[PDB]
Amino acid sequence: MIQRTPKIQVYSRHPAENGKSNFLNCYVSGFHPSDIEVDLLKNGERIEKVEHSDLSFSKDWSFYLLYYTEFTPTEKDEYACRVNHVTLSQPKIVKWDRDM
Amino acid sequence: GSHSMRYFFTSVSRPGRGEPRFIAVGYVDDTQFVRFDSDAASQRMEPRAPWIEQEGPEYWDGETRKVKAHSQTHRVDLGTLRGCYNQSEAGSHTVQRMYGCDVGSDWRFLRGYHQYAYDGKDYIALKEDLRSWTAADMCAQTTKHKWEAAHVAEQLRAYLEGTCVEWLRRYLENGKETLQRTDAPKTHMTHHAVSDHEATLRCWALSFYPAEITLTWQRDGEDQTQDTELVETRPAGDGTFQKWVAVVVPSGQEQRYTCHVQHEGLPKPLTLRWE
Ligand code: MET
Ligand code: MET
Ligand SMILES: [Cl-]
Repeated sequence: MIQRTPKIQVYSRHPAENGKSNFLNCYVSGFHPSDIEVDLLKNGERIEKVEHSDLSFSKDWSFYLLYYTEFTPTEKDEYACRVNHVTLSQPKIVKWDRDM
Repeated sequence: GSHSMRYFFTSVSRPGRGEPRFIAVGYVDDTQFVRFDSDAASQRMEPRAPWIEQEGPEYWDGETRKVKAHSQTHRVDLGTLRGCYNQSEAGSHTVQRMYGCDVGSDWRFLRGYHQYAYDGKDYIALKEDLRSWTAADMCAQTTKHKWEAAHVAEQLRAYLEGTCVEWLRRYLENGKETLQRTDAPKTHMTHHAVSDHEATLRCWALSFYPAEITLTWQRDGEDQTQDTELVETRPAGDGTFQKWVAVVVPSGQEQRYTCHVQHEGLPKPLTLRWE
């Protein structure tokens, strides 16, 4: 069967400022088939409030989803996105890097 | 600006774990406005953009009836396709369908689409003339025979050129504050030293609408697309989009590298420099 690997992007909605409420995004695109697991992590723990977009796909038929939550960037809290898919041997964790 | 309306349907078999999952979404340009999810409690077509909320009960009942009818045809399609490809009953498979219409700046018909995939591969598509089909594999040619004999293309063409365009016009008007806007990208480049001898240059476009944009790097005026890391254009969450493009360069050569941004919000193509 066709399988395509998710392309994972973890980023803030707005330029981050410590102590200032913002939105944390994990955008996963280009995957097939559609079954995927996506978590946002704060200090390695799953964020339970996370919302996601309704399943859609691109002209090449690959799927995309946005996972998002409110968050407050700080000096010491670590944010990440963890993704699992049939194409990945084990979950892939991508850390948020605010200095990109 | 040109505009589109598209519906995207995804049907996934899950043998022994329920009836197939069915998800439908509707978009105008890059803005989602409705959804259906067969696993959700409501069993209704639901609003996903503020400007569709105003539609009356005939609308929600009608779209609900249509989307359920489409879920049922795709449920039976999963069986037809498993049979044709002689696939096991145990495995999960995917049917996708996309259709809709494009109009120009003047809201007149440009093009229509109606096309299908099975397990992530093109299956059958209506050609641009809306009169003929593209079907590569033999299973899809069988479908094509059936759809030719049933004059399916003619029915689809009538929707795409007529009703589709009417709905697109209504939504664009109801949603005009959102949909008929341009937000020019806020652009900048970042520099980060990866080591003592190389640096990552990243060219940013933020808070732009619509999604179409071009970001490219040049080195002394020579296009660097082969050496550039270009990420997929991504939603900010607020109805604007973001994108970046990066090159890794030898430290000290930054002044040779320029980023070029094209967007309909920009009066002129922008060049960003290190200077
Ligand atoms: C959401 S199912 C109905 C989609 C579209 N409005 C149609 O008439 O085909
Ligand atoms: C790609 S789903 C369409 C299959 C079609 N209904 C058939 O019976 O051949
Ligand atoms: Cl598919």
